[PDB]
Amino acid sequence: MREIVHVQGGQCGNQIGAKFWEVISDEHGIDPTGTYCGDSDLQLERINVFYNEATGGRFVPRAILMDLEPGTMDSVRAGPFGQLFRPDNFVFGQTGAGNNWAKGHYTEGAELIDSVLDVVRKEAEGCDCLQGFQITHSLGGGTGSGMGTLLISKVREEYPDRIMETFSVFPSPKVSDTVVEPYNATLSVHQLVENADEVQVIDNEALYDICFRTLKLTTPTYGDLNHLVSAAMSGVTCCLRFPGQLNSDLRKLAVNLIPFPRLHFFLIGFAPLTSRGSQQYRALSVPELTQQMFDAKNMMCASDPRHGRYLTASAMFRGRMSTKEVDEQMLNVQNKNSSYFVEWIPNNMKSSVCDIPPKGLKMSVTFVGNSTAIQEMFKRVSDQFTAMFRRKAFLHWYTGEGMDEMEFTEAESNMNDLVSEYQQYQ
Amino acid sequence: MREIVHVQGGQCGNQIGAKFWEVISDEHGIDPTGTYCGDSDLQLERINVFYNEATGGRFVPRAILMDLEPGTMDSVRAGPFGQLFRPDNFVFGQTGAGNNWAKGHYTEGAELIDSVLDVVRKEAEGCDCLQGFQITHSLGGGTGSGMGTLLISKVREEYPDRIMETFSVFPSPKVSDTVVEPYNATLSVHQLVENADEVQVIDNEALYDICFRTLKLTTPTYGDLNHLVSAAMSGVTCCLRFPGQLNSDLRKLAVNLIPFPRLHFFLIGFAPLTSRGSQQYRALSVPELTQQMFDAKNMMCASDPRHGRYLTASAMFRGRMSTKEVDEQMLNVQNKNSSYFVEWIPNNMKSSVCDIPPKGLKMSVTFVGNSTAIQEMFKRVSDQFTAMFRRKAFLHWYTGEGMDEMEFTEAESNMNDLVSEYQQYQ
Amino acid sequence: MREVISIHVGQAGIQIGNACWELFCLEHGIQPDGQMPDAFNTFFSETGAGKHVPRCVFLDLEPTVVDEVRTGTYRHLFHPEQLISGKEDAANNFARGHYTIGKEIVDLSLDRIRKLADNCTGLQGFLMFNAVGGGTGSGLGCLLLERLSVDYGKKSKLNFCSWPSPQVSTAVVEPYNSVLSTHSLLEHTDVAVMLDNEAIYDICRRNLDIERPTYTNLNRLIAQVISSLTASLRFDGALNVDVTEFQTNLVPYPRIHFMLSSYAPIISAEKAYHEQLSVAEITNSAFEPASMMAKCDPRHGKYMACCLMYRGDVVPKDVNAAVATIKTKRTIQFVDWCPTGFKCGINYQPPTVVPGGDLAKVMRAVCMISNSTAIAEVFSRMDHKFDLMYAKRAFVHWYVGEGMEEGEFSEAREDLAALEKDYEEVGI
Repeated sequence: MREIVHVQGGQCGNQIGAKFWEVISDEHGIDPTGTYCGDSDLQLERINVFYNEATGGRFVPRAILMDLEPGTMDSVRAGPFGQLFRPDNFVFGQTGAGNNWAKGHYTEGAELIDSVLDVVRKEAEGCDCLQGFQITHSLGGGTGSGMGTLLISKVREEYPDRIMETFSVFPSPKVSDTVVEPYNATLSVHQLVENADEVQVIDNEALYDICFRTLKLTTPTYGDLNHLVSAAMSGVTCCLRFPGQLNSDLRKLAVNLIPFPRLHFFLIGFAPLTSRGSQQYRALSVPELTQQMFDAKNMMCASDPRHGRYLTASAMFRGRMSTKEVDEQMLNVQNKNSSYFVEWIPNNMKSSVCDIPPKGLKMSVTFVGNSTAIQEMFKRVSDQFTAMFRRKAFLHWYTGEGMDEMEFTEAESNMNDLVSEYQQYQ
Repeated sequence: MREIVHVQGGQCGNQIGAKFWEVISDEHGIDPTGTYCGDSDLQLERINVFYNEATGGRFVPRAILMDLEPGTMDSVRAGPFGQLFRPDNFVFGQTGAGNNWAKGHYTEGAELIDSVLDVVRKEAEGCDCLQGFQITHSLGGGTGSGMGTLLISKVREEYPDRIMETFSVFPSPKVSDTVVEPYNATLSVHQLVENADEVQVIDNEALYDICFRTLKLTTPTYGDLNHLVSAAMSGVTCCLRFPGQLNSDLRKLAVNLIPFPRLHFFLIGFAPLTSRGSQQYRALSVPELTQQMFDAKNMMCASDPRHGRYLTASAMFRGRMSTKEVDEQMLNVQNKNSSYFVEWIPNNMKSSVCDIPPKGLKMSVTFVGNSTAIQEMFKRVSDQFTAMFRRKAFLHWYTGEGMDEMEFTEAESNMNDLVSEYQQYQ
Repeated sequence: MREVISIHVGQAGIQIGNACWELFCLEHGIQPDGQMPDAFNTFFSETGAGKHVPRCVFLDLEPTVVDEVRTGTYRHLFHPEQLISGKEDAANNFARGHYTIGKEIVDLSLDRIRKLADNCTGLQGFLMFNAVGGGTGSGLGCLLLERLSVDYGKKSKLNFCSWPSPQVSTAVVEPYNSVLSTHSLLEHTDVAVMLDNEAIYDICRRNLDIERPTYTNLNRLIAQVISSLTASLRFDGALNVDVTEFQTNLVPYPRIHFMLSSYAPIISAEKAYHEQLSVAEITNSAFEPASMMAKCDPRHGKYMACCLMYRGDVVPKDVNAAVATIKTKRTIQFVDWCPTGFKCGINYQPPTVVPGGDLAKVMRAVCMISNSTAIAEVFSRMDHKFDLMYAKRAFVHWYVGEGMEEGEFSEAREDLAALEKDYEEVGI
């Protein structure tokens, strides 16, 4: 049937992807020892989308784990749900790209891409017929942003017509670590706009807002932050795995929410999100869900969507629920917030209802939006890039690994036009 | 019935042949003491192809063990399955050809060939009509390459119309023992291109590659390498010893692989070959057999087959398997990888199905293919030969011992003609 | 059956042979009496009730060093007429070893060799141990090898010359004896292996950390090389190598048979504590240019043919992995006309350690014997010494009055000049 190959790069990608193999595992009822528990058909009917039979009855993930240091790979296997992965799907690096995009893409990644592309082809061609690939990485780092974006370029050359759905976590708006942020971001984006089908952006500053103001957690760990992003990452592909009244895939979302091929950067949100105390107190309804969904404080992107217009937007609902209140509230929000939607696409909203909610809720929604308010990220990274490039700061490691100055000018130009083409339709 | 007379020459040939008789005795159910156990008709009905009754009910191999140095024959006798061979079939030498093809062929080979040829005629004339002869030897040594190729010349003069299959190991490409390899190899090939019906090439370095990357065996000894070659040796001759849906003996393979008499050099492959860890993960089916058999990674010759075209190839399947997937997968491999097969031959592939798999497996296949990518090996030996011959290096050990200068020039001319005949078809 | 005959000529030959036969006795577990409480047939014969006598001859012109063997611990191990001693020393004179006093003992020596070699056919070859710096080792060494070439024609003849050092000499007339010997062992030997004393001095200083070694420490190390050479004759192995195998595999031209040897590891008992003796690193230390056993740095030559003897817990895949790294290492240089330049041989039996010695028990070892063009300098260096001394005829009257003619100096010099030009022509 349909299978998604999940491909993980970098320390950030592997800690985010460890929680995908936690949240998908318990939603499909897979024991970390491999076996199944939970005695229901509906989890087991459509399991080949993420798992493979191993003729022992155990299920091994279709996951490709790639990093340039073994340190985060030690963390993955030691933890819970760490025995699940096949060890041959692990591929190691020994040296480590020290937050250098150049040695992630050109120098150190060159000897490792031959190995990791071999493992992806064993998984890809090994099935009947593949649907698509999904990637988790960073843009700020070296081994996520360098080797992960090289893999996207290499796999697109082999499989041009399959979809690509990628989580890249962006540089932070206010305060950011890893002083070469704009060199890693801008260099990655100009190859990511030409080789990725859908990219939905996550910000660490956005997740700090969510966990403070909505979740009301006093001490949010990256264990908790990655769990929240993994919840939304289940939600976008949930409707492939469980039946529903109105079905949707990633290709359903792909044809619908990207109007022109250049602009395919998305916002993610999740609802419901209430603290531990207020599980018993909140009335779980579709009208309250849509109010939480159209809020900047629910968004996992550190932008204000009210400063621009939602070009196209989509809501993947989950749970045994009435479709009128799904449909009429989506009409209600389009009539009320006239100025927050674009005019020349009438009825911008996509709804899809999948019948099986995530574990522990009774109804949930996962929200994607193609907004033109994403200009705040691209302008903020570009002027940080332009400031640091004018007097040639930190260039000599990237020139030292075999780039030129001309590729930097192209990288700025390719992303500066992306800023203008959002502004054209605002 | 039909019989194979086995001739085992050199130290390499004796310990490859010692483990050959281990695997054939195991599959026919012969105790190392010579008795039978297993109480099944299919093992025992065709046993005269490799064994002889000894009027005490024990079975003795039709093997002639031949060496110039008494070391390695003592090792074969002392080991397991060493009491199986007839003591008269051992023909010792005293002096030893010190990696000199001259003393293997002309001077010290001559005084022992009368002794070994008596024993071969005793075995050959003993039956109703024999089918052919199979020789295991080495071409980088003295007593395998010199005296073994002399025996080929003498037996082709006596029995001209019988088949003659050779399992010969060649010099390894990259790092290689016995510094006069190209002298021994080139002088042995021109004596083997005119007098052998089918020659199947093995490299040690290809076997090391198999045991590292497929078998995942950490410390492969020569016991393990010989076990792999013995598996392929049994797979060529399955149809003689066991029934099947589509039988194929050695002459069936000869008429169906070699279009012109000069080109008879074959690549050998075996499938399945999986590690202990990955044994329990795999679906052991006919589509999986055909994918593993068409790898450069699986072939037991150090010649990359994708650099040439398969002129003609054959696959001897074993087990209870369905014959349309035997047919359709062989069609599938011709159609999809269409560039690797030659155009002026329609339907290049030969299939045979035997019903008895090797012990402990459910289905297996042996691949014998006539590829023009074996040009790469003959060029590597020829340029190494021309490197040394121009400077007259190491020549006085050969020229002083009873050959002439003109035989070297003939050897290079005959092997350069073999290179030219391959080149005209690619 | 298949056996090899050892000849020890001179004081150096005898003392090296004392260490060599101590190692052979201990590895086969025969006691100094000669009887153990048939693979080892290549070095010991059979005398009746379980008892074994070595296949060797000891030759010396002084009685001193052979009578000291006769009164030692190994009185009854050796046959009494395998230890031949004359009456007066050759006294550092090449001419004395051939023409004066040498002829009286060679006839008795050939009688012993003939009786010891005609027990079987399939005699594998001869090993000679001698010093070219001396009188009897150099002079009588040539006379025996001329006699052996006439009788036993096609048999392989390996020579182990304890070559004079560049710096340390222990003789002043040794440039004369060395040039005269090299002329006359060129047409009599099949394979000559060069051992230098100060090379083993420096090895034992850095590797064994023995600051003040003696000849008895040197001879143990020489004995380990010979044991590793002939291990394949004695023990069963994955890939065996013969004595006759070396001449087909190592010597590309008839005149070029002068080599350079190495052994690794040489590690002390304290030094073994901290170290994994991997197949990769014992082969790296073998090619490590400071760790030669001949004092000729092989950076100023090109390797021509190389033979590696692995011994012990050695898997064949790690041999292939280790030798591939050596070939790709670009500071090791090979000659253009020899693209494949290796013979590997692997044996099962680990090296045996002598109790109270200085080596440690090791699981695996390598003995490497190579032909290189770096031997050109060791012949040029004596040639510089020889011209500097012969130019005004120092020490000549000892030689010419002793029975040879003036002119054999000139003939030997031009032969060495021919050999130097031969090494230069092969490198280009």
